[PDB]
Amino acid sequence: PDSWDKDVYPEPPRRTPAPSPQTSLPNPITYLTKAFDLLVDRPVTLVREFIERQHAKNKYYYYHREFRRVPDITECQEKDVLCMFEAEMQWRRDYKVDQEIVNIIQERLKACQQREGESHRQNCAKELEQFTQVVKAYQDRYHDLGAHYSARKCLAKQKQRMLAERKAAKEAA
Amino acid sequence: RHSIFAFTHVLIPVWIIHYYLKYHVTTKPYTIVEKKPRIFPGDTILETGEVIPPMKEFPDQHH
Amino acid sequence: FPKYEASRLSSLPTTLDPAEYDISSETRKAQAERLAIRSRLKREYQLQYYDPSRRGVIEDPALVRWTYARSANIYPNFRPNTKTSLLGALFGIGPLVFWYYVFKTDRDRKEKLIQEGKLDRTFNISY
Amino acid sequence: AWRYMGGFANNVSFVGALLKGFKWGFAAFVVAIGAEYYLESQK
Amino acid sequence: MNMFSSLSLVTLLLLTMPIMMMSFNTYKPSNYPLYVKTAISYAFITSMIPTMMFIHSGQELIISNWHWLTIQTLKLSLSFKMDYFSMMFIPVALFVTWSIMEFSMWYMYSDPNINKFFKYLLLFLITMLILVTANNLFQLFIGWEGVGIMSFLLIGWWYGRADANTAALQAILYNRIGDIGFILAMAWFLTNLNTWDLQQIFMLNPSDSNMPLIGLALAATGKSAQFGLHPWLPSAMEGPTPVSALLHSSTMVVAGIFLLIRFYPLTENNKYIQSITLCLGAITTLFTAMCALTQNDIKKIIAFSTSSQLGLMMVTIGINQPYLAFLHICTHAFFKAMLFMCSGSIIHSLNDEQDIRKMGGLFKAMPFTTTALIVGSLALTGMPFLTGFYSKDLIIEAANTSYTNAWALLMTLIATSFTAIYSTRIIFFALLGQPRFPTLVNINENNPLLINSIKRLLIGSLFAGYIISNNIPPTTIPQMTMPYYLKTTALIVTILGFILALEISNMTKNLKYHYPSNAFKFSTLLGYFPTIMHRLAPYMNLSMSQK
Amino acid sequence: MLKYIIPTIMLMPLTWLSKNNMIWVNSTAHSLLISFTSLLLMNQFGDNSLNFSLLFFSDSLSTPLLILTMWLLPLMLMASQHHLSKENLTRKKLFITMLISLQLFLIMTFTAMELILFYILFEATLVPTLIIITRWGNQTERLNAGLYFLFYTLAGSLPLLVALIYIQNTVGSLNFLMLQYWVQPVHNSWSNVFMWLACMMAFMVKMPLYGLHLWLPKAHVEAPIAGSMVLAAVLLKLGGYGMLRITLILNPMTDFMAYPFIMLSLWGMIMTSSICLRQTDLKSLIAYSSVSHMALVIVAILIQTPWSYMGATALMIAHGLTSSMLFCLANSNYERIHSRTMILARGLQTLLPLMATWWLLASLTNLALPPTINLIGELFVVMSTFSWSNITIILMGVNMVITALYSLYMLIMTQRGKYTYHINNISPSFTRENALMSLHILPLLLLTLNPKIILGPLY
Amino acid sequence: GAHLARRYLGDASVEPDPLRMPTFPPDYGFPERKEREMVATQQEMNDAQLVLQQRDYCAHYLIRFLKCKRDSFPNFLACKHERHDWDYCEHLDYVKRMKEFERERRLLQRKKRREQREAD
Amino acid sequence: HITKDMLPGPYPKTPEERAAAAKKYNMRVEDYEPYPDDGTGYGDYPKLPDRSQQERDPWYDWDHPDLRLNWGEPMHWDLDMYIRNRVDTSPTPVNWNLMCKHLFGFVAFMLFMFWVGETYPAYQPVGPKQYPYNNLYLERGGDPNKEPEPVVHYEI
Ligand SMILES: C[C@H](CCC(=O)O)[C@H]1CC[C@H]2[C@@H]3[C@H](O)C[C@@H]4C[C@H](O)CC[C@]4(C)[C@H]3C[C@H](O)[C@]12C
Ligand SMILES: *C(=O)CCCCCCCCCCCCC
Repeated sequence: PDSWDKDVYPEPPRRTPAPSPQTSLPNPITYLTKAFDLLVDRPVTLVREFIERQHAKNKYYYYHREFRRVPDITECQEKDVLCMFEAEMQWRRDYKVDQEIVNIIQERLKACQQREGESHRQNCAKELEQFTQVVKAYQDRYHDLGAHYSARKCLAKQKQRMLAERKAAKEAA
Repeated sequence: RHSIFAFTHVLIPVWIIHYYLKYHVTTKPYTIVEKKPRIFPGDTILETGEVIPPMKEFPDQHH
Repeated sequence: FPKYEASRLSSLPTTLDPAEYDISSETRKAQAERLAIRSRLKREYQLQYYDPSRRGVIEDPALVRWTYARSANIYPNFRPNTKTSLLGALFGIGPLVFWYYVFKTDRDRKEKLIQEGKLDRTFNISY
Repeated sequence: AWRYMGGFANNVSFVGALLKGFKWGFAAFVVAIGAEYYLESQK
Repeated sequence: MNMFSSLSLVTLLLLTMPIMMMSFNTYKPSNYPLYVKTAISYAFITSMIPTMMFIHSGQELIISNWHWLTIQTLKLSLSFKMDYFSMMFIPVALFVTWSIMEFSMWYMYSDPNINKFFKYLLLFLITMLILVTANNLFQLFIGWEGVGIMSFLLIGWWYGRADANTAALQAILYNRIGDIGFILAMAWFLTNLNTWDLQQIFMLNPSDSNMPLIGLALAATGKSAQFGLHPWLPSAMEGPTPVSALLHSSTMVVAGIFLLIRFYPLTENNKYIQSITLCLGAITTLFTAMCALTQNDIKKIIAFSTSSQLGLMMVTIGINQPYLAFLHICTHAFFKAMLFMCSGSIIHSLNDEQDIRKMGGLFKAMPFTTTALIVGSLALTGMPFLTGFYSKDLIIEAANTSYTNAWALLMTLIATSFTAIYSTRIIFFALLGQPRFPTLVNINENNPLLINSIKRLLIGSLFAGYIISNNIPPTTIPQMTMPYYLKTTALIVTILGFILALEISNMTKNLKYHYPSNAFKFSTLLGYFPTIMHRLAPYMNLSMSQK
Repeated sequence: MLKYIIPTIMLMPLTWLSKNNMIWVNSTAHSLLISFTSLLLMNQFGDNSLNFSLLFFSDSLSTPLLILTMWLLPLMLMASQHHLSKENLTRKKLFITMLISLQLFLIMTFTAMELILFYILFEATLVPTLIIITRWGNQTERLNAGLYFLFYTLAGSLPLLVALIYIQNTVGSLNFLMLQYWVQPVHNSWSNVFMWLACMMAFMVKMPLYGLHLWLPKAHVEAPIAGSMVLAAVLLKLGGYGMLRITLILNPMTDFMAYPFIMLSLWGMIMTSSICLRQTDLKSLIAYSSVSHMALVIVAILIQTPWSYMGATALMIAHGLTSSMLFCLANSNYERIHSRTMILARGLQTLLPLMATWWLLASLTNLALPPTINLIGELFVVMSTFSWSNITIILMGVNMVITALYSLYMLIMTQRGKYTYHINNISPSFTRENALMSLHILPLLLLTLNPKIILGPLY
Repeated sequence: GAHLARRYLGDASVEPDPLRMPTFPPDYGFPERKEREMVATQQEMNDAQLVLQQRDYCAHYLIRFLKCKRDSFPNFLACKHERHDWDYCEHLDYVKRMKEFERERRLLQRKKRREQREAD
Repeated sequence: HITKDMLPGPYPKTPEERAAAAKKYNMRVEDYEPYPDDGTGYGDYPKLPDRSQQERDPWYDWDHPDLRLNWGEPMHWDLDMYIRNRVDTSPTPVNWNLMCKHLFGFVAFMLFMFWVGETYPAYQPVGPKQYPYNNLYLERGGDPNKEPEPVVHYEI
């Protein structure tokens, strides 16, 4: 959480109306807001500075693992386990990553719904549009494989789709 | 007694929740998503100092 | 005011019970007899219940029989009893057959629609 | 006898209980509209 | 945002701390009930602060602080939703519970497990704020089944009694039958959409959603004791009266409606369900109210008053007025809690007697209790400009002036009349006439706790509806133009109900013998649904088991 | 795995060479330590399992079943030492040896990398299991129920041997990792249909499936507490673990060869849950609860979907802790009233306040109160079987309604009402009995805070 | 609705259909019709986040109301004057709907008489 | 440590067996009667009347109060089903059939009445409400690119 990369997790610019009090009565929320800032915001903010100063004193780093692409199951010889094992572990990693892609595109669709309030049905067409594409791509990739899903079964499903898609194209002509 | 209650059972809990929400929950995407404020005609925007155009003139009903 | 029409879950009241009205020497002896057995059992239990030195359970032989009779295995019954055992055969492999076609046909229909694209699964991602 | 005497004898009717306190209620009401009438009269 | 989000969660964490100090620490036993009462005292005030902010600018939050579980493309978080329904309901529930926690300190003073009782009252409240603030369906289930258990544990508070244990198991059995509908909705949304979160459900808005809504409606049928699954709510009066006030009349029973109020975005489009919810509400409000007239126990009558009202909430859902039903829930809580608390004073003064036949002549012996028993009863029927008026009146206006089922429109009005008849029967038998209770008089209600508790909710039954109705933001296009008779149909039937009631009471004075009418016996025995169904079904399931 | 096998072996020299009075303290304290080091098996990777050697591996499906297995041994020693206080020391030590022998076979059973090594260790477990249940079993009632073994061996263990041997001659290996990369479709054929039954009937009996379940209630009535704890907690799971592994090489035949079995399990849930209501013996009521719960696991395994496999793994672990907790609670009464009748002792909450709390938690998790892992498992199985066919929600719903009834009916009968007047030997609960329950329900509740570890390899 | 008896108990073709109305083109008897005018821009309603069902012709008053209230906090009795405006504006809006109903009713009877006499 | 003879045995087929059975169950011979002899498995257990414990007098001093049983008394086969908490068979104020008929009439009648209401709805006499901008086509989620069918609402 260095800071949610704004591109990945976007939020539209904030437009807040300025305080325009016409009435003469006092506004309690304004008073409580100041009391909260003094009583809560600052003594806490001081604590976080004391912790943060010591955190920067001892600074050590962790890195994000890099995995070289390796030949896919399409390049593996039949029953050659050492080739299939490399191909199979790689596919599992991507199957796992693609799941977190759908979640990200889901998190957007849920953030837009709340943010746009009562007008959400119009102001979230792009977010709904993106969510339907990722879902369709995911469905074709990984749906129906089963509990014992594998790269060989993912390939077989794809090869079945292409044949039916290929055949269909001919019938049009 | 109420002061002992308030400090232990209200003030201290709200520091923990504020430290937690401000420096752990808000530092992650979409954790707290708030409905965008209602913008009415003839309002002033804090960010841009913008002024929304006024509404058309009403049909001047008897009111 | 029609009399009370008794049912299995609607017992006939004692007050309107036809028999209770006329108790003769035969009936009087029986109830005295029943009280005799009841009286004797109460005595046997109360001696153990009130015994100062007892720290334990007054094993009720009647309870043991009830548990033993309920928890029975194969000592009764004859295998080729048509009136009862067959009625047991229906109530056992009967419902399993019914639910077979209830679930076979449904999964046949769903698969056929999926094999034709008719079924809509736009967001069906978790299975 | 005790149920029908000694202070239990007098019990108001359904309407009477419903209108319990009305006498004070009306007094406060009539004065109330006067205040708004008068206070508004002074603008 | 800072203040709204922080103080939205102090309330939830403030209530838990008394639970936490039971498991550890040893600073204060003996004084636990007052320690708990203060937590709700403070949790209410802290809960008002966000409510004022919502009124001022309509601010709404979702807080998903914790990531708990990621089942592939399904992510479950501890998400709280502080919106229109959460912000308004929480202060109302806390305010009502505040008084009850104080009325329990008196009603349950002698009982040696008083500390255990307050632990269970608080543990319910915690599982109710979870239910209302929940943002995803799974978290909704924790509250849904959390309250269901806490009913069992509290209904059967006196576990020596064999009826208490039967009544507790009955509460579980009906709710879990309803919770078949809840899982069906949970399965449908995951299968057809892809989340249990409410946000994504409303964003996609399935056009064909007959199945999930039947499942959701079935949960409300069991949780809120609608017809078909209603017998448990009367039989759940076996618990201590503070339990019946806090759970089975003020709050917990509304969760069945609260589930449908959550899902208005979907139910608004689906007419086919609107008919079912309207029909389902229409029968229950009539049937229970019809049963209420001939009952003889004060707790039982007020129990059927809850069911009859709850059906009126279900009709409001059907006629596509979800925001009114929410208003009815909030206004309904105040006076129905006060009724039970007042009936608690009578029962405690008359030495544990619940039969109104043996009550009477209390109109002067218990001033404070009698005043509230009148104020509460007037709100229920529809006394103008009382807390009950702001909700019930509009509901009748919107039912009369909307495309609806004719019979359902008629049953609602008939039941509203009946609401007048048994509003009096409590007053006439319990407050008016010569005394009929045993000789030795110990009627004494001069205690600060019982009085302060009753006093506070008495104010709520007067001004709470006026404040709430004014402040909450507009959300629908209210109908204010209609024929005069439809406009005042509510008041007329209420007035016509009173006239018939008072005449019936007077006929009871006249020295004429009693004559049994089939309509009368059907009323008293609850339509024979409890007797037939609690005998045929248990017999068949238990008997079929051995085969 | 040798880091666990060896120290488990060294428990036998520990038991035999200890001071006569310190066998329980040593065996419990050192069997507890072994379990602590078993948390190192959660070194799991997303893509690949944790493979230690040519013989043993540990993926996410065996890691919980291994940690549950080694957590149970110290519990089974605490549970059993009270009713073994009478009998002499040499007979006492052999009982502990049989339990240590059972753990050693079970840790090797769940981690065996080859299916014959699994099969042999899968049948070797019964040797200690039967000695414990027949030699130290409380019942000398004479059953003649060995026909259930004669049925089991002839119809279960023998066909599994001939099929496993047949498969190796064809595929060429029985290494589980190899079968992942070398598996071929199972074409329809009357010879293949017999291969499918051979590879599954052995595990269906142990679950047990409906119709093959009648052995379980009888075994629980005979067995000592230790026998029932291991039997319900683990040995039932060997069938579940066996079917999760072996369904890899049975596709696509499982699509149509699983219809008859699912109809037994789905309808089996209702039949056994209803029978629980009419039971008069605690151990039989708990024994029929296991058959009703395992009926979900059989359905979950056979519909083979990513959600069902997560459901089955959570249920297997959650059921193990719950049911063994119920068996212990039932034994605590039996160690007093000295009978297994439920009706005999009533209103026990008046005399044993804290014990009534343990009963309440055990019942709540059995009826599946959210957010316990008992419901995380059950919910997932319900979600997936809904996709398999929406009608199943009817059978799944009814089973939830009945399950709450015997769960609480058991609570009401034994813990509520008026105490039996004549029973005057309800001495206060011992610290041994309270510590034993707390070690079933503290881990069970804490798993809700981090449920991913028990959700299996499909997570 | 006394009118209901007319439709179900009385003759059907004469009474309007609550669902299928209207059944005549707008100008069949209304030469020169003035299109209803929406004061509030689409952007404004969307910016106000007005509930969709409240996004009708009377919005402009409703928008003014809410603006007053948000300013008049914590006073909640301040904005009575605006409240009436929107409420009345709906009342006039409702009336127009009533006129739409009757216009249908009159035409249906007029059609009935015309074709009947010709059919005679 | 209980005797085998004092435990249930096979169905009695001769009066001497019956005399032994009745004695075995602490019952007088006249009362004793076993179940019909089939494979149901009741053996020689007494077939007591099918009545719930709720019927028995609450004012007697039973050995087990809550159950309302007496020590050594024969126990009904389905006793667990007939405990107070469960199936209750107390005499009812009304005839069993009469309760069923009335309840069937009430429920069945109302459902048809709700059917009738659906067939002939109830509504106010007002025209369908009108909305601006092509019935809020854009605000209802319609496609921006595709153009709707223009709609016009005229004053009246
Ligand atoms: C914090 C203190 C521990 C030090 C001590 O033993 O005095 C403990 C002792 C008794 C406790 C108090 C009692 O539990 C109840 C007090 C009365 C009201 O309920 C407010 C909280 C209340 C004021 C508590 C606050 C705090 O927890 C106290 C004050
Ligand atoms: C609709 O729900 C109300 C029906 C009640 C009948 C009213 C008849 C009396 C009024 C006739 C003249 C007024 C014209 C509407």
